[PDB]
Amino acid sequence: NQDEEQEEYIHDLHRRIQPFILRRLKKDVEKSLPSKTERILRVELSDVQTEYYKNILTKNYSALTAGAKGGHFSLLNIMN
DNA sequence: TATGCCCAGCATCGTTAATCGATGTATATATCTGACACGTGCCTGGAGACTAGGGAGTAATCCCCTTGGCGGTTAAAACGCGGGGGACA
Repeated sequence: NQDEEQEEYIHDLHRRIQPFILRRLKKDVEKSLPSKTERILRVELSDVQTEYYKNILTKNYSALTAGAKGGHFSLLNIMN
């Protein structure tokens, strides 16, 4: 928490938490097992996509088509 | 003397014209009532003007409450089948 008490803080947290804790990496049985890997994907927007990336953040053509439902999903659509 | 013949005589029918009166239609006049606008008079309940103060506006922060997402059971909704008893004539 505190910037300069943090050492004081983990002096209390590291010494106490460990017992009832176990931290151990794979570095085991993974030597046989074939390798792990992950790739990201940058996909840019489409045609009908912007329409509903742009119009949805307002109630322009989101209210023209399915306007009755617009109301409940309006926040649903925003950040979730 | 009785019976056909001459000379009036009012009522029968119809038609013309003047007259009192009823009906229909204007036409300018004298009431009837029902006013709505104005001036008469007066009251003050509003308008007009100024003040003083505290409500309410707004802005800045907080933190609680409302919405959300998710997944497990476990009751509830859903369905149908069947036949009885209430609706309806």
